[PDB]
Amino acid sequence: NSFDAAYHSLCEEVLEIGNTRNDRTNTGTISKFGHQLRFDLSKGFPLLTTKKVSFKLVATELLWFIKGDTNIQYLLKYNNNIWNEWAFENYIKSDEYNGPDMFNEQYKEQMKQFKQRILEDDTFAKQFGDLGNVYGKQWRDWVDKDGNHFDQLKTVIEQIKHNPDSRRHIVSAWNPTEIDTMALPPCHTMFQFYVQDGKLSCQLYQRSADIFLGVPFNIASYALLTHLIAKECGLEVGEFVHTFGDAHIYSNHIDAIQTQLARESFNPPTLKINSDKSIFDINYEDLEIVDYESHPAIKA
Amino acid sequence: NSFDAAYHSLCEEVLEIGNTRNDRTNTGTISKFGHQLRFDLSKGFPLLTTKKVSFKLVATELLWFIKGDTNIQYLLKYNNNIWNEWAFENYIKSDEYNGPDMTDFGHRALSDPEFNEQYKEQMKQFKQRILEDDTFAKQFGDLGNVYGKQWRDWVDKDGNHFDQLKTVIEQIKHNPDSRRHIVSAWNPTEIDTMALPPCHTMFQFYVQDGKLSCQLYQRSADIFLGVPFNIASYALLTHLIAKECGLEVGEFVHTFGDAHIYSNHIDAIQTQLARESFNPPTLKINSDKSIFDINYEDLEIVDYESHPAIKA
Ligand SMILES: O=c1ccn([C@H]2C[C@H](O)[C@@H](COP(=O)(O)O)O2)c(=O)[nH]1
Ligand SMILES: O=c1ccn([C@H]2C[C@H](O)[C@@H](COP(=O)(O)O)O2)c(=O)[nH]1
Repeated sequence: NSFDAAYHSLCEEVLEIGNTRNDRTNTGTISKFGHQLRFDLSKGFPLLTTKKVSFKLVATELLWFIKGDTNIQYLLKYNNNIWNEWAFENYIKSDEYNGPDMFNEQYKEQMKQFKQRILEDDTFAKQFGDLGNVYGKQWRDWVDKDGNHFDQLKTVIEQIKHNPDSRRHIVSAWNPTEIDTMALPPCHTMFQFYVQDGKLSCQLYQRSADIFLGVPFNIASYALLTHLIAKECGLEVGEFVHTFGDAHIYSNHIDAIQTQLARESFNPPTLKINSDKSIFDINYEDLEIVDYESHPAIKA
Repeated sequence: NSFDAAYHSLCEEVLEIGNTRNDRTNTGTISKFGHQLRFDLSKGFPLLTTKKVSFKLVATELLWFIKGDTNIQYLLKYNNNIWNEWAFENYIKSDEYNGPDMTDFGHRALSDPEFNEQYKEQMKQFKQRILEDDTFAKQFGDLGNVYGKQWRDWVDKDGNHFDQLKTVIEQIKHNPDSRRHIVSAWNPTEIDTMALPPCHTMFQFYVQDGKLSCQLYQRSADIFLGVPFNIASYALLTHLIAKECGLEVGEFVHTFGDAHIYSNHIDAIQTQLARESFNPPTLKINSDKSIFDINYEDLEIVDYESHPAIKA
């Protein structure tokens, strides 16, 4: 299938022509700079079949960004943990955390009890569960000097609806004045929407991509985004175009990738949004992945 | 050659599978959305050869951007007229313009060939006076609608300034391997008011093996008029930073959102596509100064042979 094939190409290319380099994580990567993939969303939803990718995690995180929630309770409600450490690293400093300094036994335990309290205590949730360092902010809430809030996402839905032909369907997630502070500054620096023959397309620019762990996930995020915008502007879906800067496979992943590349695909699933509510009122329950079949998951 | 080949393919592809659409200017284009071109800078410097491109215009614009000069007197010394319209318009509104009402000209200059004589006549003096009277230049040479602003001077809520260019040059020096070498021109809080929202929304540097690469995301591209110029800016920009950072050049990677040939350029493209290439030129930079202190004189393009210019 074309989606898997696209990604298999990228994997293959990086293995063949990539350059061996050190990285900030001291893991080492084999890497290529600049690369472009395409995905026809008319051929279904591009959730990889040669390795399980979790629609729940992807859809939950993305709706979490688009709702402009910065509070990890919503994520925990669905058992999405992705952003747990980021918030834990705040909990551990304060006049609340009364456990060991932040062995693998203890942390693992201590993560649990934290998670516990964010769910069960509402007001402890508001307390620590609200990290603010995310995409969800950059999209819906960007500040100018004079304290005005801009909302890139609303604006582009209105400009797509009433001036489709424009070439300024841009959403940036890169604030130059917020980088040096940033926990982990964005990998998805900005994206662009395009409209032709009633079809919407999206190109993303990812400055930095972990091919084994991140791409598959992100591909799914940006495919789902398109679909959402598309539906909200009453359009059909076109392509997602995925542009990379540093596309890298970590050295601890070569085998994991090798195993993957030796697997044959299944047909891709399809996606249903079962509602006519504004996509900012859309809940995870309103999304449906039909006949998703994948080979099981691979491990680091 | 590989550079012309790359540019040709783009045209070639757009012409074939691009889609008829209407645009903001009501000119109509044929457009593809999503494309990526590479240019190996070790092979030479990518001034197109199937059509003459003015290194002078390219380099003087770029040096002007990166130096943070807001004043077009500089541009005019090199016969760079890229920004002469905005400047005439302000002037001819001011009360110390004592020539004929040049009110909303252009449509009106094409229209009326007695006026066009007065128009060309007045532009010639404005231009001459910008060059000859520094006073007059200070007071009428000076804009704000610029890429250099965002590269060099991005201000936050509290009035701290962030100079991206200089920050990445440092970060390249101290942390080549970082995947965070980013310079952005897209300030969403300002997009709704400004004259011409940047087409070059952002770019990224990369270091491998003593070599600096650069990828440009261009959200919009006039394949015919702008791209040949744009290729050479970013190529020059790759050299300049590589030199400030004590590195050699690798590749220019060029990504596009809306790559379009405007409807009235098909004719021009067709002629160009029919021509054959010369070996590309090379770029020497003849100075050991900071790139912010470097002058157009210090640049040298060597062995540029190309077919004649075209226009539309
Ligand atoms: O959505 C994401 C987020 C992160 N990463 C990867 C890219 C890098 O491996 C790492 C971020 O590190 P820097 O590029 O910031 O060093 O995580 C992704 O691939 N996708
Ligand atoms: O460096 C540049 C500057 C402008 N343009 C072209 C692209 C568009 O045709 C037009 C900009 O108009 P919008 O893309 O904003 O509609 O100018 C370029 O190709 N390159």
